[PDB]
Amino acid sequence: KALSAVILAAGKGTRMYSDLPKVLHTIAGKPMVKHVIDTAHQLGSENIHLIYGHGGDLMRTHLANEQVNWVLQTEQLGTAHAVQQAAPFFKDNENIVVLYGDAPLITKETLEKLIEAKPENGIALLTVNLDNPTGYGRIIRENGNVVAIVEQKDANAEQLNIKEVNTGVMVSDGASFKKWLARVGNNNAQGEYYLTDLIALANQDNCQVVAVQATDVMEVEGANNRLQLAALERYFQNKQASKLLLEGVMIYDPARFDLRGTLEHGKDVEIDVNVIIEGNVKLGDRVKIGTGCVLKNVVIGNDVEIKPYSVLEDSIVGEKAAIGPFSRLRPGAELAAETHVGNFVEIKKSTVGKGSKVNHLTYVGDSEIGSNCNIGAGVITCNYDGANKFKTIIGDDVFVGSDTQLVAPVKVANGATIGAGTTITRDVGENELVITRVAQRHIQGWQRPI
Amino acid sequence: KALSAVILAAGKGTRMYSDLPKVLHTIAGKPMVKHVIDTAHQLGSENIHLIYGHGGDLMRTHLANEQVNWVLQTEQLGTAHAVQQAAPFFKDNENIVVLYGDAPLITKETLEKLIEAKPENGIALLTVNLDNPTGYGRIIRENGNVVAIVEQKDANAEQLNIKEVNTGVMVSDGASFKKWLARVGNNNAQGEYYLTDLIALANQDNCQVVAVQATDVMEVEGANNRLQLAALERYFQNKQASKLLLEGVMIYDPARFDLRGTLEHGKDVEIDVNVIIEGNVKLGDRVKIGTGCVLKNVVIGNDVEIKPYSVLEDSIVGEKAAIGPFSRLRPGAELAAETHVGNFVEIKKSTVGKGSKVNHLTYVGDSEIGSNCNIGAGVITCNYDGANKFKTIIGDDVFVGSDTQLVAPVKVANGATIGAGTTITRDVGENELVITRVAQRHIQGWQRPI
Amino acid sequence: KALSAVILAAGKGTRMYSDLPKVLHTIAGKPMVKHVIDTAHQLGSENIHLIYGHGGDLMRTHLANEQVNWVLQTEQLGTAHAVQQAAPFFKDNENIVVLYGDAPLITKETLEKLIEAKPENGIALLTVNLDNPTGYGRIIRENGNVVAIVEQKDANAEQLNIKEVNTGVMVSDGASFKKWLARVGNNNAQGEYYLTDLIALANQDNCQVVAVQATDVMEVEGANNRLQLAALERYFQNKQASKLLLEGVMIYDPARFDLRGTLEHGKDVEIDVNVIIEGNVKLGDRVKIGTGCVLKNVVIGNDVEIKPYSVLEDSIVGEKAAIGPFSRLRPGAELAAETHVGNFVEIKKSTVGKGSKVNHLTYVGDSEIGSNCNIGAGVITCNYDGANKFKTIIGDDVFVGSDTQLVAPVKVANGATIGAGTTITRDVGENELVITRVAQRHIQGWQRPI
Ligand SMILES: [Co+2]
Ligand SMILES: [Co+2]
Repeated sequence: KALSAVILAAGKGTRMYSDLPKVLHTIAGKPMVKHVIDTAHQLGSENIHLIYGHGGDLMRTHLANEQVNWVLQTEQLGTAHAVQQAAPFFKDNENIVVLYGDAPLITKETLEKLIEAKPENGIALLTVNLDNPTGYGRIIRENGNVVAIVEQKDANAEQLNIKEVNTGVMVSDGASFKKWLARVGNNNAQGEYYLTDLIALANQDNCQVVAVQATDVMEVEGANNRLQLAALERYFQNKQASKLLLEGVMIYDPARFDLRGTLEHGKDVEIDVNVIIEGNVKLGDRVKIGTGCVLKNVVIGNDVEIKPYSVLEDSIVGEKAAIGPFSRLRPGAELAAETHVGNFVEIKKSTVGKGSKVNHLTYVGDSEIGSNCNIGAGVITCNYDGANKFKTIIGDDVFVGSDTQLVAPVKVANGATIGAGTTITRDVGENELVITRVAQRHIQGWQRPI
Repeated sequence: KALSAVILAAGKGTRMYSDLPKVLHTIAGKPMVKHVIDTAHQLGSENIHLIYGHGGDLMRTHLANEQVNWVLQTEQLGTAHAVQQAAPFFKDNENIVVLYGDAPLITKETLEKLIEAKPENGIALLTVNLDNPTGYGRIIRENGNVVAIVEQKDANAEQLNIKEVNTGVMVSDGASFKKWLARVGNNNAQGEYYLTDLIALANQDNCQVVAVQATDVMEVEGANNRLQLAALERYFQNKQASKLLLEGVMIYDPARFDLRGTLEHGKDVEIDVNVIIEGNVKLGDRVKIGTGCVLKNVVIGNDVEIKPYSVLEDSIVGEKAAIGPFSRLRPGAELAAETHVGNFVEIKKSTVGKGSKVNHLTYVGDSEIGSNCNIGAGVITCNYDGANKFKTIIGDDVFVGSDTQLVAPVKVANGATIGAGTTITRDVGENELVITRVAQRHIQGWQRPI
Repeated sequence: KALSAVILAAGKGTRMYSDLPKVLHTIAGKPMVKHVIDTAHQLGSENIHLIYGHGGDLMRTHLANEQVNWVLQTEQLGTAHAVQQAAPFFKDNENIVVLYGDAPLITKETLEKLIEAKPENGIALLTVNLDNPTGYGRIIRENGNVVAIVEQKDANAEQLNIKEVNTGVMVSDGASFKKWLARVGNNNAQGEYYLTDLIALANQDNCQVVAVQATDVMEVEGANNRLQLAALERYFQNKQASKLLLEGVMIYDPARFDLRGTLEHGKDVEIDVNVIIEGNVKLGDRVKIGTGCVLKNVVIGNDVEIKPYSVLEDSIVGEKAAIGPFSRLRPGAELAAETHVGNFVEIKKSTVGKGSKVNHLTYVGDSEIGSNCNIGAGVITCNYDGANKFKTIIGDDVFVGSDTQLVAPVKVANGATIGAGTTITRDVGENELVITRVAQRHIQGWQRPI
C-alpha cells in the first residue's frame, strides 16, 4: 500500500540559544529537517506533511524547494495535536509514518522494517534499548505485542529494569490515525495530547501493536541543544567515512574527515587528514588529496594530486593535473589535463589549457589561457578603473615573464613572449616578443650602514 | 570565616625531561600552577602561599605578577614539611586549603563543597572513587567519618576492595594545621613527613574528619609526565567546548577545537573544525569562522565571516567584514565595517576604512587607508633603505592599480587614481590620476622553441 | 640458535577495492609488509622468505631494495602450502617464525618472548584473548601445553567460553617445519592446507606446544579492508605519539599528530595540533612547531620556531631561525642561523645566509644569498625564456627593494642596494646603488565615479 509521512518540526529550540527554529540547525551542511524529508522521500512517501510553527518565515525561506505539505500549527499542545493537524489529508488506506525533525539520523532501512512489521488495522512502534532507560516509557510485551507504555513514575520495581523504551516513531493506516487521534485526551501532569496514547487506544480496539527495535541507539537520537547536535554530527561523519573506507577510499583518519554533501569516487583515492568535501564532488581514479584541503562542488579527473592547504570551489580539474600546496580555485576555474597550479596562486572564472603552468604568487581572473603556456611568478590580470571588468585572452605556447600585469581587455596570440616586469595593455601578436626597456640610475660607492 | 590556600609547586618534574620545573608546563596556554592560583583566588583566598623550589628563577620570571606569598623550600622532605613552610603565616581562625600545582583541573565548585563540609576543629578530606584503586590509600569510614587512610601494603583483603581513595587535598583551620604539622613524623619506608598523617592526628585529638567525594576523577588528576599532561589538556578542552556548545556556540567538532584563554561570544556563532582561539577573543553575533583559523587577542564584530586558514593577532574587525581565506592580520590591524581582505594578503599595524577591499597578494604595513578604497592585487607598502620605517596615508575613494609599490612616507589624497605597475614616492593630490609611461621594445617574428 | 622468518604476502586483498595487492597498502607511509620485514630484521633474522603472488610486478617495484628471498607462489592453497614454498631453504637447526604481511603491528618484543618460549623440537604459538572469540580457534590447555585448537563449529558449550584464540603466528625449528608441513592434508570444508594443523601433528609426535599470549590485541590484528587499516593506523600513531610524549616531546593533541618515518628530537620541543612529520626529521632543543605544519626530510636547529601552515621538504634550518606562517621550503632550501622567512614566501634550491630576511610574497629559486640581506616583499627570481635555468648570486649585506625581479644568471655583490620596482639583468657591483627611473604622467582633476 501507499505511504505518506508526517514530520514534526514546529519547535522553538530554546536551548540552542539561536534565532533559528530547532530543526533548521545543520548536520553535514544540511538542516536536520532536510535529512528527515530526504529519508521520507527515499522511503517512497507520496505526501510529506511538515508540521511547522516557530521561525515560520525562516522555515519557508530555507526549505522553499522541498516537496512538502506546509501545515502551519498555531499552538503546540502535544504530539497528538501536531499529527492531527495533518490528519485531514491522510488517505484511509495508505500507511502513515510519524517522524521528528530534530531526529535526523533515522535510516530508511529501519523505517522499512517498521512499516513491514505493521499488522492490519494496527500499529508498528519503533523502540530502542538503553542501558539507563530512566525517564522514558518502558515497553511492556505480553506474548509478542505491546500492551502498554509505562512511564517512569508509574512503573513498579521490575518494570524499571526493562531497557526497551518508546521513541514516539510509529506507523499506522490513515483511517486508524483519524479515529484514534480524535480520542486522545490531555488528562496528565503536562496537560498535553500525547501521540503515545495511540498504543493504549489501539489495545482498547483489540488492534495489535508490534515493536520493532532500532539497530543503533544514535539512529533515534534527537538534539535539544548544540552539544547533542555535535554528537549527532560526529556519529554521522563517522558512518559516512566508514562507508567510503569499505568502498575502497583510503581515508588516513576517518575522525578527521568531513563530508557535507555527496562524493562519487574512483578506485585508489587517498584523502589525508583534515579534508572537507562540500556540495557535489566527483573524484577520479588515483586522486590524492593532501592535508587541509577544502573541495566544494568540484570535478577532479584521474591521477590528479591536490597538495596541502588548497581550497577549490565550483571548479573542474583535468586528468594528471597538479594543484597546490596553497592553491585557490574560485568558481569558474577550469583546468585542463596535465596543468600545474602552485603556491599562493588564485584562479577565478578562467580556463587554463593542457600542459600550462601557473606556479607562484599569481592572480588569473576572467581569463582564457591556451595550452603549454608558462605564466610566471607574480603575474596579475587586472582592469582599468571603470565599470564592469573584462577578459584576458592568452593563446597557446605563450611565455609570460614574471611580475607582468595583463590589463584587460587584452589578447595575447599564440607563441608570444613577454619579458618580466611588463605592463601589457595592447594586444600582442603571434610570435611577438615584448620586452620592457627600463631606465636605471647607477650610483657607485653607495655605502650602506656599517 | 576567611580562607587562604597553600599550593605545592617545588617539584623538578624529572619525567617531563625538561629544563622547566614540573608546574610551569602549560594546559590551555597557561602554566598548570597558574590554573591552581586562579582557582584559589576565585574561591576567595586572602593569601596564596606558593611552595616553590626547583627551577626557582624560572618560577619567578614566569609568575612574576601573581599575587602569592613566595615560600622558597630548600629541601623536599614530604608534603607535611612543604605545608609547614607556610604554617607561620596561617591565621589561627581562617581555613586553609592545600592544593597541588601539578593538579590543575580542580574546580572551585568541588573545593567550595569541601570547605563547607569541614567540621569545627576538624578536617575535610577530598576523596575520589577509582575502579582500580591499587597503590592509593583507602578511605575507612566508621559511621560517617574518616577514621583511617590505609595504604596498599597494610590493607587486608576486604579493604583493598574499597574504591574510595585519598587525594591529599584537604581543608582545616590554621591553628589546627600548626598543631598537627608539628606532630608529623617521618617513620616510614620513604623517610618523609606526609600530610596524610594529619587524619590520624585529628582522630587522636577526637576531632572529626569528613570525606567529600570529587565529582569527576580527572578533576583531581595530576601530571607527572607529558603523556598525562596531554590527557589533562584534552579533558580540559572538551569541558570548555561543551560549555560553549551549551551556551549556543556551534562548534562543528568539539574534539578539534582549542581555547587557550577566554572567549566572549554572541548568538549564532559557528566555528568549523581545527580552530584555535588564544588570549582574549570577543566574537559578535553570527560570526562564522572557517576551518584552520587561528585568532589571538582579537575583537570581531557582528556578521563577520573569516574564511579558512586565516591567522589574526592583536586585531579588530568591524561588522559585516569578510576575511580570508589565507589572510593574515598582524598586530595593530584595524579593519572597519564592510571591509574585504582576501587570499595571500598581510596587514600589519594599519587601519582600513569602511568598504575598502584588499583582496590579493598584497602587503599593507604602517598604513592608514580610508573608506571605499580599492587596493589592487600585488600592491606593496615599502620603505627606503634607511633607519626607522614610516607611514603610508591613503584617503577615501582611492584606486590603487595592481602591482604598485607605495614608498613611505607618502600621502595619497581622496579620490586619487593610480595605474598598475606604478612606483609611488611623491604625494598624490586630490583627484590626481597617476599612470606609468612604459617604454617597450616589440620584436616581430620571435619564434619560441618548437 | 639462528633465526629466519617467512612472511605471507600473496593475497589479492579484494575488499580493499584496489589495483594494489593486499600488503602494499601503507601504514604510517610504509607498506604493511615493510613493517613486518623491518620487525623480522630487528629480531635478528638471517633470511626473510617473502611469499608473494598477486600484484607480483608491483611487489617487486615497491620493495625492490628489501633484503628478502623472493618466493613466487603460483596458487594459494592454504597457509601451510605458502610456508612450504620456503621450506626447502630452511636450515634444520635454525628457528623459523611465520608472520603475516597484512598484520603490520606485531612487535619485536612479543616475538622475542615467543621464540624464547619454544621448547626443543616443539612449537611456540602466539595466542590472543578476545572478549568475543566467535569464529576463531580456541586454545585448549592440558596442564601447560596446547593440546588442541578447536574451531568454532566443533567446540562444545564450555569450549566456546574460552577467550584465548589462535593467531596463526608460530615458531619452530626448520627440520620440524619440513617434517610436519609434508604431513598437512586438505580434508576440510575449505579444501585448504592449514598451517594450524602443525599443532595437531606436533602433539602426534609427542612434541610440546607452548602458548605465549600477546600483550595487545591490536598487535596481532590484520587488515582485510581499508576501514580495518584505518584502525591500525590510528593505533600505530597513538603508540608513536605516546612514546614521544614519555620521551619529553610536548604534543598538544596526540590524536592530531602523524609521524610517517623517524623523528629525532631534543628537549623542550613543542608540537601543536595537526602536524605531519614525514621521512627522516631531526629537531633540536626548544623547537616549536605551529599548527598545520608539514615537515618532510628536514633538519631543524635549536630554538627554531616554525609558525602555522608552513610546509618544508628536503631542507635544513639553522639555530634561532623563524619560519612562517604560510612559508614554503622546497627541496634544497638551506637557511642559516637567525634567518627569517615569512608569509607567502617560497624558497627552492637556495642557500640563505645568517641573519637574512625574506618576509613577504616572494619566490627565491636556484639562488645563493649571503648574510644580513634584506629581501623585500614581492621580490622574484626568474629566468629568460631559454633552455635550462640559472643561478642568482647575492652577497652579504645586500638590500633588495620590494617588487624587484632578479633575472638569472646574475650576481649582486656585497653591500649593494636595489630600489623597489627594479628589473635586475646586469651584475651589480660592491656598494652599487641601482634605482629605477620611472616616467609618470600626472592628470589633475580626474574625477572617479561619484
Ligand atoms: Co612589479
Ligand atoms: Co609584484
